[PDB]
Parts: sequence; structure tokens; C-alpha cells
Amino acid sequence: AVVKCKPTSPGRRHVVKVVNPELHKGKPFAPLLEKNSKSGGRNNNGRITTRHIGGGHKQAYRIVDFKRNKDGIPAVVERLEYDPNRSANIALVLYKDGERRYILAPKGLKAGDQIQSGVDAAIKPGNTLPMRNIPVGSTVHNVEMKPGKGGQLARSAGTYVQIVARDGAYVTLRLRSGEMRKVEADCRATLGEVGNAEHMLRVLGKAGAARWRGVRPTVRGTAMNPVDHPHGGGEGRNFGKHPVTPWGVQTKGKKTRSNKRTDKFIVRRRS
Amino acid sequence: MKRTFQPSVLKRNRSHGFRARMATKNGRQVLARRRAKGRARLTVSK
Amino acid sequence: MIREERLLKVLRAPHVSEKASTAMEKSNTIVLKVAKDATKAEIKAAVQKLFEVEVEVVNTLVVKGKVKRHGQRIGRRSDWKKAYVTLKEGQNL
RNA sequence: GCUCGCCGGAAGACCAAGGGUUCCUGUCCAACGUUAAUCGGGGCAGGGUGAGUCGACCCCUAAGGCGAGGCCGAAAGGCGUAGUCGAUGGGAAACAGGUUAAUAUUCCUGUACUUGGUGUUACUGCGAAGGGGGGACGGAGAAGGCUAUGUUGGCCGGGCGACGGUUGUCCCGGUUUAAGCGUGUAGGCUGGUUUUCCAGGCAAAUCCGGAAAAUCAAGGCUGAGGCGUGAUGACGAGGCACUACGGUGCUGAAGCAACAAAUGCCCUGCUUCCAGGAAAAGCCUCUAAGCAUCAGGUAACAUCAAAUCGUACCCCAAACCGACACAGGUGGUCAGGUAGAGAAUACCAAGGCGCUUGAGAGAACUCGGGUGAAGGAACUAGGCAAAAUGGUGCCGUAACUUCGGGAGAAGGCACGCUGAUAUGUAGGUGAGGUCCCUCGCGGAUGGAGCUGAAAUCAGUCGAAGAUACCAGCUGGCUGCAACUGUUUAUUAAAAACACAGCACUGUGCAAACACGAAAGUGGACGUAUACGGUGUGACGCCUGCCCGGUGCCGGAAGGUUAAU
RNA sequence: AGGACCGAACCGACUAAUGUUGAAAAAUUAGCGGAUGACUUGUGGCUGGGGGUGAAAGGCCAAUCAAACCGGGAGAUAGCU
Ligand SMILES: [Mg+2]
Ligand SMILES: [Mg+2]
Ligand SMILES: [Mg+2]
Ligand SMILES: [Mg+2]
Ligand SMILES: [Mg+2]
Ligand SMILES: [Mg+2]
Ligand SMILES: [Mg+2]
Ligand SMILES: [Mg+2]
Ligand SMILES: [Mg+2]
Ligand SMILES: [Mg+2]
Ligand SMILES: [Mg+2]
Ligand SMILES: [Mg+2]
Ligand SMILES: [Mg+2]
Ligand SMILES: [Mg+2]
Ligand SMILES: [Mg+2]
Ligand SMILES: [Mg+2]
Ligand SMILES: [Mg+2]
Ligand SMILES: [Mg+2]
Ligand SMILES: [Mg+2]
Ligand SMILES: [Mg+2]
Ligand SMILES: [Mg+2]
Ligand SMILES: [Mg+2]
Ligand SMILES: [Mg+2]
Ligand SMILES: [Mg+2]
Ligand SMILES: [Mg+2]
Ligand SMILES: [Mg+2]
Ligand SMILES: [Mg+2]
Ligand SMILES: [Mg+2]
Ligand SMILES: [Mg+2]
Ligand SMILES: [Mg+2]
Ligand SMILES: [Mg+2]
Ligand SMILES: [Mg+2]
Ligand SMILES: [Mg+2]
Ligand SMILES: [Mg+2]
Ligand SMILES: [Mg+2]
Ligand SMILES: [Mg+2]
Ligand SMILES: [Mg+2]
Ligand SMILES: [Mg+2]
Ligand SMILES: [Mg+2]
Ligand SMILES: [Mg+2]
Ligand SMILES: [Mg+2]
Ligand SMILES: [Mg+2]
Ligand SMILES: [Mg+2]
Ligand SMILES: [Mg+2]
Ligand SMILES: [Mg+2]
Ligand SMILES: [Mg+2]
Ligand SMILES: [Mg+2]
Ligand SMILES: [Mg+2]
Ligand SMILES: [Mg+2]
Ligand SMILES: [Mg+2]
Ligand SMILES: [Mg+2]
Ligand SMILES: [Mg+2]
Ligand SMILES: [Mg+2]
Ligand SMILES: [Mg+2]
Repeated sequence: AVVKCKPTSPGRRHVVKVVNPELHKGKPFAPLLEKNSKSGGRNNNGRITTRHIGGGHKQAYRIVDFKRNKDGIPAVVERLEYDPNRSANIALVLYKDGERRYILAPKGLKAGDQIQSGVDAAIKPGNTLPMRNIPVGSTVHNVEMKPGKGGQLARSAGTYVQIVARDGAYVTLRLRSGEMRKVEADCRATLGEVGNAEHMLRVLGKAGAARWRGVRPTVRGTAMNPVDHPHGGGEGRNFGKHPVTPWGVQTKGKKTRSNKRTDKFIVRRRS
Repeated sequence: MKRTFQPSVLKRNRSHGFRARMATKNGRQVLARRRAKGRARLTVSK
Repeated sequence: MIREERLLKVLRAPHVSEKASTAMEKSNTIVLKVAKDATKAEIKAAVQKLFEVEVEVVNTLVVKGKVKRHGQRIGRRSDWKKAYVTLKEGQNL
């Protein structure tokens, strides 16, 4: 539920919270937890390689099952959980054999719902099948790009993919980007949309709220000296250049895709 | 006012001690030079 | 079992002081200068063999040598080890 | 030595870091010490640091480091797997009293505890490089229950007062005791037990997870404190006796209760929120290969062991970082009284100090302060500086507003002490007694005693009762930036930067992009509700015209045009 | 509840005076801002010089910064003093 905060202080006036009362209030399932310590956007040379990453809250990594390989064995949804590592919620599912796993929580999935994977699975949300066994027209998510590799497409809160055509070895997918893309029909997909579609409606409301998420400030190129950025310099606010990245590449329309290897599988670019 | 030298023996030995010098070829050259000069103390270790 | 050769090296001297004297009279404890690498086991073994007494317990400490000047020239005395050796009641040394 | 003054959330006490003998004693006063120095952190000599339990080492891991093979790279090297290191974190166990010139949870006294080795005896499925449990975790808030601790009373010892009074509802002091062991309470969590079965936990598993029965519903885990014991002990005001007059030796009363009470403990709890909150070992448990009436396990008892290194001293500082015995800097712990909301502030206690030149004098001028006739911003670039306001309760409070605010708007009234209400109230606490009682650290009742606001009425002193210290000046118009933040360490704190929000744009995942001859790594264990870049900068109303130039995107008839 | 309010510790540095061969190569005194957070602090770690890091001041990178420091090329060169 999307709830506007009352303006009892300047930092609250514009806050809009997304409050889901279904989410488990307790601690997560400890056998499926790992540490993921933070990078500060620094690589193994110790250099910043992505700017604007630092701090924020500590977060345990939940091992989420993107492969959905455990075919034939039904699973019941025990609870939905908050996952700090991603926009989607996750669902703790219990298999009949007593194995527990986390899956991306589809829209509509609730505690008590059954799910199953494999060719024989029913066409209902949460069920994972090879896309050759999914009816053309189906909305799916957590789609594999290579058979066996695990879901890579449509994992973010509220996302999904339509299977729009099948032709031999390949299905064609409409991605959220709008790209039409071919993928092997043996690639698995989970039925339905990723849940937590309200995710996008949150309004952080204050500087600090972005800092909690580990986002450090962006200094505009034009606020700098020439030595620091192509945009830097000027007495007063000047500009008088084509906008570029800090490394001098044009940043307003110039295309940067360069992958001849995967061009064959793009039917139509997002445009 | 806080001045630049804030001593820590652990940091001293890690940054400049004998074993740090021995760990790299450039560090070993430091030791070679200081032996050639005939320093009484090769490193901060002693 | 420590060898008799080793035992013959570990005790270096009795240590003479007011504190050592009070230790002997008050608490039946002899204070020795011992070899710097001597353990409590060796000091006990050595005192029992060489002085023919019964030792209750050994306490030890390392005394750090004093820095000194001998005509504007810095030197340093050696670290040495001191053993407070408590004898059993009745034993005399 | 007696007075005086200063600090007392420190200028006291204990540490870590850092230093390294500065510690104690004797001796010396050249140099050092901003003066003298008989003194010293100075010279010289001697002494002094005692551990199974404190800490390190050690076992365990974090960030990160190194890294057999490996992958990559003109060489040097880079990265990284298995590993192996790496605390600032996890992991066994000791307390009180006494003692030295100088150490003490280390010595001594008393009383404990931990882990491990051997052996003996009894009983017995043991076994890991593997599985599972546990260890194991956030912010905020709220209360209960406690204790540390304090206050008063009682008790004991002492006192009867340099000047009016002081045998009392009077004065001073003391009234302390640990770990451990026993007990299991306020509180917190959780249904329990047995049976059968099973696509999971790489194999196996009796363990964990799952399923289905049956039966029982109180069983377990956890837990401050209290009580008991420890303790017929220790300590103890003081007295008495020596003094080598600094101090030693001897003996020893009371040793209770009530009330208040933490920021400490119960509490790694509970409630709640979103930003969703280490790891690994010790520990517990399960089996595998293996071992078989053996090894090994469990228990009891005995015995042995628990090494090594640190331990002095300073430590908000004359001992560390600042060239100095330097108005500087430096993390943790301890937290008495009166007043007070308080760790503010004032005065004090314990304790510690008077800051290593003094003595006079009482000019100008400078510094730091106090007061000021009449006037009251006339000063000045500018009310700069100063003066002023300043508490609590109650009343009262405009435009405007995003409905929160604005607001402590503005402004007004009260305020001490005494008595009464009421020999101390409302409230809090709660003894005895009485009854019940799964008979206890229980329940009910009961109110003694203790503590104790706030108000009203009456009176009363002063110029003045928020009396000191402490402690908002207020209002009106307007530019800029929405806001809290950030910044030129050392002349700029701002209107600059950032910011939530907005938009454009790139990016289909071996993503774009970035670091990098490369391997790789970050982006991300993310996947278009995502990520990067750019500009704008809350919110409200909005965001027009121009695609020639220069970019970017797309096209392809023709011109021109490289290597070859 | 809160980048909420008043206010110590703690973090800072707006104004003034002093000081300027200082007590101090940036402080003191009186006032001042933040004070549950985009907070602050201890210990350890990582980023390296056309490089880092930068809520961006050309700021900071050991009292040094429009290219650190140390050594070397090196007795650079100096139509200048
Ligand atoms: Mg960014
Ligand atoms: Mg932005
Ligand atoms: Mg600028
Ligand atoms: Mg440029
Ligand atoms: Mg201009
Ligand atoms: Mg122009
Ligand atoms: Mg002993
Ligand atoms: Mg020792
Ligand atoms: Mg005083
Ligand atoms: Mg000396
Ligand atoms: Mg001394
Ligand atoms: Mg003289
Ligand atoms: Mg002199
Ligand atoms: Mg001396
Ligand atoms: Mg190699
Ligand atoms: Mg490596
Ligand atoms: Mg490692
Ligand atoms: Mg290790
Ligand atoms: Mg540690
Ligand atoms: Mg001492
Ligand atoms: Mg008490
Ligand atoms: Mg507090
Ligand atoms: Mg000490
Ligand atoms: Mg002085
Ligand atoms: Mg000083
Ligand atoms: Mg401090
Ligand atoms: Mg004070
Ligand atoms: Mg005068
Ligand atoms: Mg004057
Ligand atoms: Mg005045
Ligand atoms: Mg006047
Ligand atoms: Mg007047
Ligand atoms: Mg007037
Ligand atoms: Mg005027
Ligand atoms: Mg004038
Ligand atoms: Mg002023
Ligand atoms: Mg004033
Ligand atoms: Mg009254
Ligand atoms: Mg104007
Ligand atoms: Mg502003
Ligand atoms: Mg400045
Ligand atoms: Mg300034
Ligand atoms: Mg990738
Ligand atoms: Mg702007
Ligand atoms: Mg605030
Ligand atoms: Mg600053
Ligand atoms: Mg100040
Ligand atoms: Mg404020
Ligand atoms: Mg404040
Ligand atoms: Mg500039
Ligand atoms: Mg500098
Ligand atoms: Mg240059
Ligand atoms: Mg040359
Ligand atoms: Mg020259």
C-alpha cells in the first residue's frame, strides 16, 4: 500500500512509503543467507570504477533460486519476505521433500499457494517450465537466456515478458525495454509477473533516503574545473560544449551497443 | 592541533618494517642501498 | 627429565637485596638470577638437584637492562631473568 | 605544621595507544630547570615489575594481504584457486582481605574455579577434512522488576563546647564484607511426548528438515535480583603501648531497617519501524570410511600439568603527538553531597593542586573587567562591539500557510518565607496482624512505619522572591536558495556544492560504462520498476518560436576517396 | 514518528577583541551552528602522482599541491642579475 507521510518535518513532507503488511516481520531463513560486503564501487585495483556507490545499510545476501530446476516436486509458499538485495520480494517455499528455497515472488502469490517446475507443471503463476511447453502469448518472468543457466530477464519488481511467437528452436519475447528478442525455446520461464509493482511509486523524499541505499552524491560536470571534467570551467554558469561523459564520449543520443555476437538474436531494438 | 605523526607500532612495522621491505624487489633494493651506505639501522624494525 | 648439564647452566647467582632478604625470612623464598632462557620447570629442577631442597613453586620475571652513559656514550645493560623460588616449609637454604 | 585560595563529568581515579626506567631509595647541584634551589621527570649509584584464572601468545574468522598449481603479461611483474595469514570482533577459569620505599585479581591469608594429560574402577558404539544445530548480531521506543549508590532513622562509640544558649526532637564518627557454592524468584521464549514413514541436507545418519498418526496438556529452555552459605572469619570508630616521633605493634563496639534510585543489570529481552541489520571456530548433535568383547566414549575417584612473553612508571599529560617542563591535540572506563530537568551551572566531598622568577609602586598608554548625570544610534560602510531579552505554570497570540506550521508569535498574570487546610495532603512505598494456601522468593486482606508533590486560604520581610551562577531580544518589508546537509585544513560558509523531485539519453546482460598492454575486477551475485551518463533542482502554475550552424540519430540516387 | 524542537558531552567554525619576534607556523576569550544523523569516534584495511580522492574549493594526498616527496639525468638551460 502506498502511503503519503504527513509534513511534520521538511524531510517528511514528500515521503511516499510502500508498506506491504504481508511481508514476514521476523528474521530471514538462516540456511539461505550469506554475507555480501560492500564495494564502494571499487574494483580489485582499489580504484572507483562506478561512481556514486558507498555506505548505506548492511545487507545479508539471500540465495534466491533462479534455476527452478527441482522438477516434479510440489512446493508450498511458506511466507513472503523483504529482500534488501533487489526490488522484488521473495517467497520462502517448502518442497514436499522438506527442502526450502527462496524464489522471486510473482504477483498474486501468497502463503499457502502451491508451485511446481518442469515440463509437466500446470500453467499457473509461480510455475516454471521450458518455454516450449508454455503457450505463446503467456506473460512470464525470470526468463533464462541459455538453457540451464538460470533466469536473467524480467526479475525486477513488477516486470514480465510476453512470449509473442515460436519458430522452431526459438521463441520471441517482448522485453520490458520494448526490445523484441529471440531466445531458445528450451530456456525456462516462470509464469506471471514479478510482484511488488508498487516499488516504482515510492518517493524517497529526502537526501538521506538515497544515502541509506548506498548512493553517494552526483556532482554535475558543469560544477567542476576543466581539469576534472570536459564540462568544467567558465566565469559564471557557462557550457558551450556537446554534453559528454567524464571520459569525453557524447552522452545525449550516441549509441554505445557494440556486440556483433548477439545481434542475430535481436529481432527489433527498443526504439 | 592534531599533527601529522600519530604513532602506531603495528602500522610502523607493516608499512616500513623489515618484512615489508623484503616482500618486493623495490623493497629489497631499499635494503641493498642502506647496506651499501652502511646504515647501522636497516629498517624501523630496529 | 632435564639433563644435568642443562641444570648446571640455568642458575647464575643468588640475588641480594632487601626485597630478597624479606622474601627469605617472610615467605621462605630464595631469589635467584637465572639464565634468560630458563623455564620455571628447569629452575625448579636445578634448585632441587643442586641445592638439595624441596621447591613449592617458581615465579619468574625478566628484568630489562638499564640504559647508561659512560663518557657521553650511550650503552645498555643486559636484560636478565629473576626467579623467586618458594621452598616448602622446613627447607633451609 | 597551621591558615588561605583553586579544580572536583576534574585540574580526581584507572587504562588503551605512545613513550621506555621517567618508578623507589641514597647521594650530588657543574650543565639542564626561562630566577634561587638544600628541590627535580637533571647527574651518579643501588633497588624495583612475581600470574593455570589479567593481557599477549594460542584456537577462530572480517575488511584486506600473501598465494602451490593456474590464467595473463617485452622483462620486472599483474590477478587469482587450493590454501595461508590478518582484530578493531567470537572462543575455558578468581575473588575478598592483608602486605613493599617501590608489584600485586601475580606475593601472603582465607575461600574458589577452568581445561587438559595419565591412571584406577564401573558402564558403554566410538569414529570426520563431511551433515545439522548453535554461536549469530539493526535503529528507535516503552515500561516493569532490580541493583550500584545515596538519604534518613535505629544501633554503637565519642562529645557537653574559647562568645549568649546547647542532657537534647542536640553534636561528631562509624554502621563494611567478594567470588564461589546452594536456592530458583520478577521477567522472557516455547506446546510436550511417543510412534510410523519420506523425491531434501553431494554419501550416510538414530541428527536436522518434511509428512501422518496417537496421546497428554503443562513440560522444557532462559533469567536479573533477593535469600542462604562463604563468614565462630575478614574489616572495623576508637582506645591502649612503643616511636628509630616519620610510623609501627596490640585490641576492637555497633555492624540494622526504611525510603529514594540510575544512563548499570534482567534486556542478545519486549513493542515497533524500514534503510532489513558479520564471519568462522569453541560448543552440541549426526553419521561415513574405519575400528571391533580393541581402540574410543561416558561417569566417578586419584594424581599430574597449565609453558612462554607483558606486568615498574606517565597516560587529557612536564613522561604521548606538537623543536620547549609549549594556554593546542589525544580513544576507553569510573560518576559522591546540596541546589537543579540535567553529565548544564554554583558551592563542596574523596582526591588533587596554587600553574618554577619574585619584591615594590599605584603615571601616560595598552589589555581584561565594573559603574555612569542628561541624551539614546546623533556613532559607523554597517548598531561592529556593548547593553538588553532570558525560567516555570496559567492566560493570550496576527498576516500568511504546503494545514504540519507560522508560535516560545506578540503580550499579560503569578512566583520568597511562615501557618493552616493536612501535628505531612493527593500520590508512592509497604511492616506487623488476619485469613487462604498447587505450602512458597505464594495469594488476599490489612494498613503501622517511611517518603511526598501540587494547590488554596491566611499571614509576613525586602527596593527587588525565575533574586546568585544559569537563562530566547522582539516585530515589519524585501533579494537569493525549497528544506536538514556540504565546502576553499590556515583571510571566502555563501546566492556556491549536494539534495529529494523532473527530464533527456545510453544500456538485453559476457549490459552500457570504468580500472586494466592482458588475465581479470567493479557495474552486480543486480537484469530495464535495473544500471550508467548528462542537465535541471522541493512544491505550485508552467516550459513558447527556430533543425540553417555544430553535434547526435537515420538514410543512400550521385560526386570524391585508402591499403590493395 | 522525525536528515523534528531547546540544550551539555561530542562534532564544528559565523562575529568580535586579543595575539601577529605568539602561550600557539592558525590559537585564546566572549558570544555562535549541528547535536538520532546525509551524525560522530577508536582500531585495522584499500586507492599513488598526469595518478588517487573530491556533496567540486583546483579542495586534499604527512606544516609541501594548476601535478607530492626522495634520489638520479644534473654542473638542465639562463642572449638575464
Ligand atoms: Mg550515478
Ligand atoms: Mg540526480
Ligand atoms: Mg568552481
Ligand atoms: Mg579538457
Ligand atoms: Mg555569464
Ligand atoms: Mg554564449
Ligand atoms: Mg603462585
Ligand atoms: Mg610472568
Ligand atoms: Mg571552588
Ligand atoms: Mg635516566
Ligand atoms: Mg620521583
Ligand atoms: Mg649556587
Ligand atoms: Mg639555575
Ligand atoms: Mg632522576
Ligand atoms: Mg605461481
Ligand atoms: Mg594474489
Ligand atoms: Mg583470504
Ligand atoms: Mg588463522
Ligand atoms: Mg581483539
Ligand atoms: Mg605504584
Ligand atoms: Mg540497595
Ligand atoms: Mg544515553
Ligand atoms: Mg601499574
Ligand atoms: Mg612551567
Ligand atoms: Mg601541555
Ligand atoms: Mg576528546
Ligand atoms: Mg561543570
Ligand atoms: Mg591600573
Ligand atoms: Mg579599561
Ligand atoms: Mg556595564
Ligand atoms: Mg549614561
Ligand atoms: Mg540614566
Ligand atoms: Mg528610548
Ligand atoms: Mg547615521
Ligand atoms: Mg556621521
Ligand atoms: Mg552584535
Ligand atoms: Mg552582553
Ligand atoms: Mg506555601
Ligand atoms: Mg534589490
Ligand atoms: Mg540553502
Ligand atoms: Mg579558509
Ligand atoms: Mg571563515
Ligand atoms: Mg557480467
Ligand atoms: Mg543549478
Ligand atoms: Mg535535529
Ligand atoms: Mg570542515
Ligand atoms: Mg569558542
Ligand atoms: Mg536545529
Ligand atoms: Mg541544538
Ligand atoms: Mg576557480
Ligand atoms: Mg598540506
Ligand atoms: Mg608538469
Ligand atoms: Mg644531460
Ligand atoms: Mg646550475
